This record gives sequence, C-alpha cells and structure tokens, in this order.
Amino acid sequence: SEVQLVESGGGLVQPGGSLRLSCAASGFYISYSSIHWVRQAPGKGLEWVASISPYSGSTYYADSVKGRFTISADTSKNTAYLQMNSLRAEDTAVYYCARQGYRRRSGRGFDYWGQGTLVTVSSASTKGPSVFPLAPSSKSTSGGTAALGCLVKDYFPEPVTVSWNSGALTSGVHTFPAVLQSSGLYSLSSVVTVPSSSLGTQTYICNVNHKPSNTKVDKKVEPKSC
Amino acid sequence: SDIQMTQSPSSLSASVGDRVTITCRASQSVSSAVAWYQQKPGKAPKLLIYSASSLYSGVPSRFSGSRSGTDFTLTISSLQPEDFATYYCQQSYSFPSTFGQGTKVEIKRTVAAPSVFIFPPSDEQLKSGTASVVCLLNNFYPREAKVQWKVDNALQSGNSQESVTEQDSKDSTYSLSSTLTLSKADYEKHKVYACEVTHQGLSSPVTKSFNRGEC
RNA sequence: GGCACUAUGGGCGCAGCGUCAAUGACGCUGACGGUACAGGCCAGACAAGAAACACUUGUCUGAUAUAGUGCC
Ligand SMILES: [Mg+2]
Repeated sequence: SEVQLVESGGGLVQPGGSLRLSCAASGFYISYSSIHWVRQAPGKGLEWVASISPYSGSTYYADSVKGRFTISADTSKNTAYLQMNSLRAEDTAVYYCARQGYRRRSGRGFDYWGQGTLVTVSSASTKGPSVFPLAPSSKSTSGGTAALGCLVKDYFPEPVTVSWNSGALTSGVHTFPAVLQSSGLYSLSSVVTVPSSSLGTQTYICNVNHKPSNTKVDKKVEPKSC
Repeated sequence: SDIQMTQSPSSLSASVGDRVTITCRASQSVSSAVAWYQQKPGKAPKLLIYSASSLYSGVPSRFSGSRSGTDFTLTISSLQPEDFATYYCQQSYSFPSTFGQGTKVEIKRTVAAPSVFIFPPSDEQLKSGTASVVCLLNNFYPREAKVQWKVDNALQSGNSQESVTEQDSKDSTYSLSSTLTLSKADYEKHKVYACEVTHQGLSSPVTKSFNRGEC
C-alpha cells in the first residue's frame, strides 16, 4: 500500500526552454526497479517518454524526445529525474512517472504511477479573459427553457473558474472545456438552461475568476427582445 | 521500426452487465509483453493485466486478457458502473515502449436529439474587432454530431472550434459548443449566419440561424 | 528466411599495420600454411540473480557451424 510516486517540478516554460521534473519514490528502494516517464497531452492518450534500468543505469527514449530529454536517478535521494531541453509547444502535457513492477510479480506492467505534474510550453503572456454575454432570446429558446451563457475569451494560462450568480446557480450549467486558439490563448463558453418564464424576473450573472492574472469579472447577461 | 499499437474500437458504448471486448493489434510480434491499463478522467492510470493475460494483483476477476499472435483482447465479463473509463494496451517487448490510442467505454442510453441554440456576437464583442458566433447542442445522445456553419449559405471550414462536455453523471447525455470566429470586417460582409446540426436523434438536419441586425 | 550443392588456416593460424571501454575484438597487407588434439580466450542465444540492456554466476550452440553458389 505504502508505495507512492510524487512528480514535481512542472510549470510554465517558453519554447526552447528547459525544465527538470523530479519523481520522489517512497515505500520502496528506487535502485531495484525500472522507472519510466509517461506523458499525456490535454485530451489525448498516453505517450511513453523515457525509462531507466536498474543496476545498469541504461536509458531509453522515445523518438519524439531523443536528443532533448535526459532521464536519470539519484538513488541516494530515492528520486528519478527528467531533464527537458529545448521544449516545444508539443511537449505540453501532464507528465507521469511510473514504476515498472518486479518481474516475477507483474511482468513489465507499470504497477505504480504518480499523479503527474503539468508542463505547459507557450509563447503566450499572462492575460485575463474578456467576458462576453451569450444573451438569451428567441433562437436560444426550446419550449419551456431558454439557454444563456458567457463567452470567456482570450486568456492564458489555464484555468479559469466560472460560476453563475456567485455559486448559487449550479444545475443546468455546462462550462465547456477550453479550446486553445492559434493565437495561443484559450477560450471557453459557459451556458445554463433556465425556465424561459424566469428571464423577466431573475437576473443571471456569470462570475469569471482568473487567478493567474488576478482578475475577477462579473457579467450580467440580459435577454434580447423585440 | 517502431512497433505500432492500434486499438479497436476507439470508443464503445455499453451498459452495466454487458460483456465488453476491447482489442489491440501490435504491428509486429511483441510476444506476450503487453499490459492493459484503466484510466479515469483526472486520475492516473491503473494496471489491470500484465504479460498479456495475467490478472494484476487486486484487480477484479471480471477483467481478463487474451492473446493470439499480435492480436490482444481485454474483455470485461460483466461491466460494473466503475468500469466506465478509458483503457490502454501497452507493448513492453522492446524499447521504445508504445501505448495504443485508448478505448473509451461510455454509458449507453436511449437516443436523444440535441436541442440546438444559436447566439449572435455580443455588442461588447463587436466593439473590440472580433465576432464570435456560438452554437450550443444541449443534452444529446450519442456523442457523434456534425456541426456545420453556413454564412450566406456558404459552407464554413477552418474558422470554427468545438468542445464537448463529458458524459453527464445523471442523464448521461452530452453537450457541445461550436464557435465561429470572424473578424468584425468579415462579419459585416454577410447577412445570414446559420448552425446546421446533423444527429441520429433528428429526422433531418436541424438549422438555427439569424440575420445580422435582427431585433 | 528456407532447401540442395560447393568449399573451409580455431570462431581465435604467423608476422607487420591501422581503429576502438584493449590479459578483447575489428579492419588491412604481407609472408607462410602436414596433422591431430588439449586447455584457455572469444563470439551468439538464453536462464536466474529485486535484473528487457549491461554486470555476476550458470546453460546450450559454434562442421548440427560458417562463407559461396543455385533454387523457392
Ligand atoms: Mg551472385
């Protein structure tokens, strides 16, 4: 039970930059195992990066990182390392370190994984979002309910938080996954369906909080009528 | 050459009690050095099967692995509600290692058509030089859903982006959000902005439209 | 990759000469080359060792081999 892996060292970094991730093992001596790195770009699948062998210290790398990344271990610290050099936007991912098990107990399957540390490579500067109402109206009405929302636009880096009516409104909310625009800034929208009969009586205010740029924005969304 | 691992299906809809078989095909012999992993959203993967057919310790017995040559199948004898997840095969026969692209197991329900909504750009936005038009498809099933923008009946390519929610925990439907991004100059060169939605629950494709400058 | 045929300086022959993680191998040229052996070295695959490789110890194969040719 007591086996655990803790990745650390992630962060933002510009293209061409470098970063060193660490992997603190506990519950076992790191000298007798193979240690791997596995990454997962946001919304994508797993991608094996590198590994180091016990007793030999032999190292293996994926094609997409050969010549830029270096895995190593310091067995006196019980820690593994991933030095990443001349990083590229394609390297943006959650980076996992994993233990390959003992041969006789689990073959070569990775039996323990850390919870990962996030590496973001971007040219983008820190930038608070612009918030724009998605006004309810006809063309956003389906019988008894109307849809309405806020467009949270052109921010970096992730994440934003969006609440409706200062948290009081939660049911019917869909806050969509953000999409990364070719400008390198993110954009998301958040929408809630409500009884159309309440559009005249209840105000609706999306609260957008972006701690990286230390910005808080409250937008009242109002119906469009004629 | 790198050994390729390619899984099938890439997504699979089932209900509790279903027998599920996910396959993965190595591009060359990988003998039996194949592992299967389960990953739930926001959590790190967990090992299920090692050496292609050995149940990893502590893993429920309904999971099993199976091999014929380069054909690898993970099956779940009887799906339980905690089995909805993404699964991965991995070859560790040779360096560099390879994962398959992953098979998502989602909850099957009856077909639900999207209710489709459209939102013209805000006045606040148009003041800024940008025009964003947003199309919402709300609470539908299944997830496959073509969203097609038309501007004065011209089909749009290359200027829209989509995002989909995860399957809802309560009605296990989806919701999608398509945004058409235009320069303000481009937006004022046209009249009729339309969202065409194509989905299994609709008899024929539904469209929502507006004319720039409508009250 | 297989099958048949041909030939074989230990897988390591002598002597120089060059490259390399040099009580090793690898490539050159020269000269020599009746046998058998035996150790030892070495190469290749593999097993176990907390072990994919490397390391240690062990196992199997090195004429049941290895070059050439022909054929599928
Ligand atoms: Mg010839």
